[PDB]
Amino acid sequence: SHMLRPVETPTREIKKLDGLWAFSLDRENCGIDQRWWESALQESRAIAVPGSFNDQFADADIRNYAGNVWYQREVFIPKGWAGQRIVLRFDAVTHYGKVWVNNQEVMEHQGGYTPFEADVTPYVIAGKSVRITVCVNNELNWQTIPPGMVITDENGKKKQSYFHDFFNYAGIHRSVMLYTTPNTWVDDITVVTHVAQDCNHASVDWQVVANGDVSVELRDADQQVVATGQGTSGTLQVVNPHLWQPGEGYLYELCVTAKSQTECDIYPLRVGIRSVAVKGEQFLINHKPFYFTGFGRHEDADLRGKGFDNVLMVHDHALMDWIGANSYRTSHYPYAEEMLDWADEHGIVVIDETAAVGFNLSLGNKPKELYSEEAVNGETQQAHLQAIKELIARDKNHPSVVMWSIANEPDTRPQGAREYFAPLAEATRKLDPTRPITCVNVMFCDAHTDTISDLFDVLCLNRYYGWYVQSGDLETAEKVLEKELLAWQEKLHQPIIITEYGVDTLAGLHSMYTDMWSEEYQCAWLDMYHRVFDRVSAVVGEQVWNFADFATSQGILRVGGNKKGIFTRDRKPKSAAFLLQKRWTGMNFGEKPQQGG
Amino acid sequence: SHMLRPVETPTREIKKLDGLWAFSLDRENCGIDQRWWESALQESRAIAVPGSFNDQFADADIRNYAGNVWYQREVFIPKGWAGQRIVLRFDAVTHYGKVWVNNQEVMEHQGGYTPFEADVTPYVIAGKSVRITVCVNNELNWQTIPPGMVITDENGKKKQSYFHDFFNYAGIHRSVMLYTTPNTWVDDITVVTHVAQDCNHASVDWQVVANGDVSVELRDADQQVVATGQGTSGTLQVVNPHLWQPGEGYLYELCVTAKSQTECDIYPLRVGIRSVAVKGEQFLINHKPFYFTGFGRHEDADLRGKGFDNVLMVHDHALMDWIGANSYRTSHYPYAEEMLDWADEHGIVVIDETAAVGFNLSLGNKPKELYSEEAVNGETQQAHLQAIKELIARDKNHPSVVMWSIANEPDTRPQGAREYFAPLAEATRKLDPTRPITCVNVMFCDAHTDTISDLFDVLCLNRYYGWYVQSGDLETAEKVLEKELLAWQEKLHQPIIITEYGVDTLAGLHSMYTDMWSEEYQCAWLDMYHRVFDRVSAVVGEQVWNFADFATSQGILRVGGNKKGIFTRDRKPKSAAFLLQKRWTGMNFGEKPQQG
Repeated sequence: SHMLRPVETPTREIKKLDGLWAFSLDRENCGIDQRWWESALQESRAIAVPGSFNDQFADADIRNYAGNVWYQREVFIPKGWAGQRIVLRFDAVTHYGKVWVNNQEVMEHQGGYTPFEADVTPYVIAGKSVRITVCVNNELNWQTIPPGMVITDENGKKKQSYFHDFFNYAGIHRSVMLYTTPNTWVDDITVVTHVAQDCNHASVDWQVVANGDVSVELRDADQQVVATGQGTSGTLQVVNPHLWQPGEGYLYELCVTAKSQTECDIYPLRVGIRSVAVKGEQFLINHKPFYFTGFGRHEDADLRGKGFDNVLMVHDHALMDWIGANSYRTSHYPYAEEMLDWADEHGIVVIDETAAVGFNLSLGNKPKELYSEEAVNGETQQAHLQAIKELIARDKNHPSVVMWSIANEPDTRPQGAREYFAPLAEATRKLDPTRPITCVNVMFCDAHTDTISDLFDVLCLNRYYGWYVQSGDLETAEKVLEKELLAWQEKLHQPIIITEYGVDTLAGLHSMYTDMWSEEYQCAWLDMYHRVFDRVSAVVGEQVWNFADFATSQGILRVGGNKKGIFTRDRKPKSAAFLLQKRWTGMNFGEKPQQGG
Repeated sequence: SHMLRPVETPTREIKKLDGLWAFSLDRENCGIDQRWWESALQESRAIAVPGSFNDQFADADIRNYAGNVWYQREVFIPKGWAGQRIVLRFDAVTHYGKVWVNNQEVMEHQGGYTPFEADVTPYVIAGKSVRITVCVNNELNWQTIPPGMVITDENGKKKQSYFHDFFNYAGIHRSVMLYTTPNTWVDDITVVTHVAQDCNHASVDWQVVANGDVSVELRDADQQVVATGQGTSGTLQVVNPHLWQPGEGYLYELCVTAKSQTECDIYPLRVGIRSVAVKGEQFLINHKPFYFTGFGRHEDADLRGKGFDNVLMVHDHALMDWIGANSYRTSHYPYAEEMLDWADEHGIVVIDETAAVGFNLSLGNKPKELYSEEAVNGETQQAHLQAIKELIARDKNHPSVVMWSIANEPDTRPQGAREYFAPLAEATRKLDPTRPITCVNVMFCDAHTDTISDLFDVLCLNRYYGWYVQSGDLETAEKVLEKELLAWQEKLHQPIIITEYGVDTLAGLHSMYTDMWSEEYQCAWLDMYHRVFDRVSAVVGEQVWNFADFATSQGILRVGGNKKGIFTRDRKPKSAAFLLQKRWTGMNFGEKPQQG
């Protein structure tokens, strides 16, 4: 549906994410039958929100738990809020969430990484305190995004199984708020910014105002007006100077007011004026070839799981800024909007990515046909499209987002793969014509076996695990890698971005033999990649797999949540960090190095 | 200035620790002269609050910065607040902050761990947005609490020098919030809990609010009214057997109303029925012998500095609950209020300490006399008093605080140490007679050398560095320790708490020789301490020195913030953790082990 970011502009909200809530594990799955949303959570404990619930209690059984959990908290509504259209919103409840304000069900949602909101005006009163109960579910199946298989042992004890790398953290990972708008105008905007030769150009506007006449005002960083538009929707105004550039990200403000006969609603929307477009093998930002550098990240840290935190965010950006990263990719799920906001203001280019990982049973009682009624089916497809919808509906206006990534590492060999993704690709294009589309490719689906990449605009290649198959031989790895890249170039003639490349590296482990798992190896490995990159013209970006060590699912090729990061989980740097700092900062900003110079 | 912890009712507040403010350094120190509060911070960057500024940017030059820093943020004041009174509160700004709303200077404060709030109604329009600017200072001097010295080298670069262990993290470490009160009540309240015997005793009410006739209703955990009084103050109530105990921590609620023809207001406070008494050699919470187990902690974490964090607090308590700790001490400064509330709600007892460390020049260009005018003059003693003042002003009602601490590891050797502290010991008792009092004792200032302990109710001893003075010998240390313990006992016949004991221990270091810095050694060390404890009837409390590794001042002795914890900075357990777990959960709750 319509998705705007709650901001304060004679519009108001009251953070509810003071994180101290009542928490309970519904081991027996009685909570719903016994209407737990009606009375206080029995035998509950204090938990923090935003935050995963898995690691807050240093308890393995809570961490590995699967099924239903219950969040509960009481809150006063601002009295001033009398007849003001009150809506309760959850920025993200990971996987499933159902909400009751005092015995009244108002909400249900399936995605773990996108916001949902409901009008609660008629269930609440200006001066009163209400009970808010949330039922959260962390179970994945073939119709969820991302997919999974719960395994129920003989004892009926649930056990989540999934096909992606990162740990399946759950809970309210993000801000939950209560906000206010005039009864006149609610919930949607859409913007498009065109550019010619960096001489002037226009900004296509269009939005719904929920029964109000809208006027539009484009304002400067100086807060001065530069263009006007009454056109309720379909406003088009030409501008004369300041483009949104990766280095700086100059931002304009679009003021959308909605005039009723009596009520007024004002919404400020930040605008970056830039064109994103593929031309041949180049990826153009304002008609300039751009070269990506940066990371595949992960919403992950020490006690908070995937819970959002302002400190982490400021620190990690200071690292990326130091290291010379000009970009990153929201690896395997949509990030907190505050992340994209930051990017917008600082000119960080982003590859916005759905939660669609684990469409692959070929990465080590599993179904033999990946695309089958039993496994990834029409309903799954429908869930996927829905995931694509809500992400786009949330992020279509961020200048930082230069590209949509529909899925990560699907197995595209089997029959049914192209039957599954062709419709998806088409849909996302119609949903947003402004941005190039992509689907991150697995290694074993190489140029000669892959059956989907032609349906997309830019080639994103995950080449992590080149050290697995090449058994840690650099000489061999460099020859094979250069072979495959050129093959991909001749096949698609698209821009190529390496979206994953790196090696598990144990911090502190040093070796004179420069062998696997040593800081020295991570350097040699990365360096071998960079050398071939500078030799291949179609390569327009390089994103190291993992900014920082994150927790992973249980396994043998797994070392304490694994060590794929350039930085540790506590954000300390391994040797490779300085190697990258040197390559990225010695580089002309956003310019691809000539054949290694 | 009265102190009331804000809470929602027909009373409201809006947290503005929305976490990102504009931020700038003032190296050139042009801030005030150039009237920086007037307009948007130039050349600024994003910062998060609550949190320290030091570690948010992975930059040494910012990390070790001394002088003024600038915080700035805009905020909409809710439109339903018009006729009501609007006030701006800071839970803590570490060291010094002054505030400008738009161009109106509303605030000034010294003491980095206490709240300060001002009525800003005249300078605020309900409908509008106001620019908040804060000038934060991290500099310490001798009149500062904790003391320090800044060296502005001939180059004109300022360098902060101080005398305590932990790093001098600064910034806005805790929540900042606007809040609403009607015109009928302003800041003050007080409560006491006499409990004479097994069944029921009384709760002396007290209250101070301008423009208000007071109701003062009491309440159960079930919201049933079990007692009432009418008097604006001096109220009192007698109840039945429902004791706040360290095991569960049963709480009550006291609803309080102040009333006018125009406006009315009910403030809700929580009450724990407990008595804190020292009977000879024993410490008492409700006429019974208690034995403290826990840690000396710190407000420290990766990235954030001393900034508050819920995930952090929920996790640490999980660990403390698991480990079997029933108590702890806000070591070397006042903790976040949330901590006390948690302790109150869970039944955790808290030795509450003030920011008064560094009063010692022994542990290592400095003044030759500790208590000279050059160092800790009378002007300092007032600042001290001020700091002890304000702590009690915000913690006197918290059931979990069973004891006050006026300072940590002061040097009592120099002539005229008692002249400085005797007044403060006595003066603070007049600020609260409800709770006993203690001063934490440095090691070298033993019974014979130290001249101040007599003015305190229970003895708090820091035996950390028992490994350093004994050059790592366990056989020797144990003898010296026990002998030194009994000397303290018969001198003052006092309840003795060991407030610090442990040894530098590098996680992941193992050794067959069980030598220093090895996880094995730590265990061996802690064990020999426990035995002597078991054999001394005077010891009513033990608290391992440091729950977790914390960042210290730039130190040669320091090794990665020196690794003094049972847990690592990222909360991973050392071997010792499993030892303290086994001992602490292997004994009756709050009960000292039999003669070992």
